[PDB]
Amino acid sequence: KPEDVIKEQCARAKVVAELWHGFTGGAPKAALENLVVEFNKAQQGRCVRPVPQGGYRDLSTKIKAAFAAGKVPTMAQAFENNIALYLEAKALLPIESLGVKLQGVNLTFLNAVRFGGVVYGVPFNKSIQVLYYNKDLLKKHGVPVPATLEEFVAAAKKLSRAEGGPVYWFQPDASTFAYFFFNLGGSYLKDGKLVLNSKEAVEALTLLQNGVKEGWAKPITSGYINQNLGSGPYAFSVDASAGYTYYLRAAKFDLGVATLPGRTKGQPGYGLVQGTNLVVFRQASKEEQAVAKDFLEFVLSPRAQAVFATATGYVPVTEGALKDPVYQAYAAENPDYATIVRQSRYAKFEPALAEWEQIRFDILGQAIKEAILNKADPKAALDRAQKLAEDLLSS
Ligand SMILES: Nc1nc2c(ncn2[C@@H]2O[C@H](COP(=O)(O)O[C@H]3[C@@H](O)[C@H](n4ccc(=O)[nH]c4=O)O[C@@H]3CO)[C@H]3CC(O)(O)C[C@H]32)c(=O)[nH]1
Repeated sequence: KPEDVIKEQCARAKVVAELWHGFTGGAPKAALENLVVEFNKAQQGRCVRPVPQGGYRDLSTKIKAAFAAGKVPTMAQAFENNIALYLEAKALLPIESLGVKLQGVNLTFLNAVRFGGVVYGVPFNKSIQVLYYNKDLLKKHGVPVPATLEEFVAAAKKLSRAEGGPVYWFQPDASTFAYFFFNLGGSYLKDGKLVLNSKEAVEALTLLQNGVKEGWAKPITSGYINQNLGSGPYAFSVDASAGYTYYLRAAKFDLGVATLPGRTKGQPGYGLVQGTNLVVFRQASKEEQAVAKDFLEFVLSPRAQAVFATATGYVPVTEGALKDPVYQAYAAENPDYATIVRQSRYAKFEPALAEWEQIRFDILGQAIKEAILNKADPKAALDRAQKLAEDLLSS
């Protein structure tokens, strides 16, 4: 196993830089480990040790405990809102001071790690939402891949009627909500203030709740969508590009990947950007930080980017990745990699507020579950979310 090879590499190493992550397994965990094994081989007495912390929520809980225990790793994965939280504690090294070169990092991704003009993270494993679909089922009913929200609803209705069950599958969560909210003209910040209960928020949540009532949308309440496949007819889902390998292994049908339905055919829908940046903690030693500098330079290299992104369906974060022949060979044999990069052009983020992790799961996510699972009124559910978010922010 690659994590055994790493335990061994670090055992002989003069300096070990720990990297805490939230990859539980599959292609992402494996791709991270393969990258680390290759880096660790180039060094003499200098190594990275990846340490799985569970999922992403677990990782930020454990990073907060590590601050309270006074023992943080050298590097960790972080969302933009976690970077914001760690900056309140002044806990992050500025990346460009470390000596990492950022020319050629995608500005979509670089702007998101820049706080008061200073970059505090290295875009690493950046996902974009895509439309997964059942190529077999759309072909059986002569339904084209939908390019607009209108067409998507119409297709889900037609196919659900035909197959006797709801064919648009979704988790009732903030990530799914974001797709429909952004594409109905929603924004979360109104003159600097967080608003969860805007008319576009009510519209988005009402669209999903109506799709359940109308028999075209299927709430997935236990596991990833890709873990529920094979139970009833499936046409479509909106999911992160990093689910690609999970969908591929699970699907008994011919899986497709398309750009997201938008307001019009003039442009694909916006997708939510997910996945994480790597940060470097101030508490690391000069020697651990030097390992981080070389590790981050390696992760931004065209070949590392090419291998990582083709092994997983993460978006390659540099312009040079798309010029690498290994990326080019993968793309030539599989049109889904270009589809994911094309979608990555039409990209929105959630707010970069320190409290956003709590808000998205415990407040916004709960309001969406209330509406979807318990037929709560959408406006009443989001009005309660607004008050709980304002109270949290005021505390
Ligand atoms: N903590 C925290 N999480 C956040 C925040 N913003 C968004 N997210 C979560 O990012 C996940 C997307 O990140 P991504 O790296 O694109 O994809 C993950 C996995 O989701 C996906 N996966 C894993 C196993 C499996 O069977 N299927 C599969 O698709 O593969 C990758 C590695 O595990 C969403 C999913 C969510 O966990 O339910 C909540 C969302 C935040 O601010 N904080």
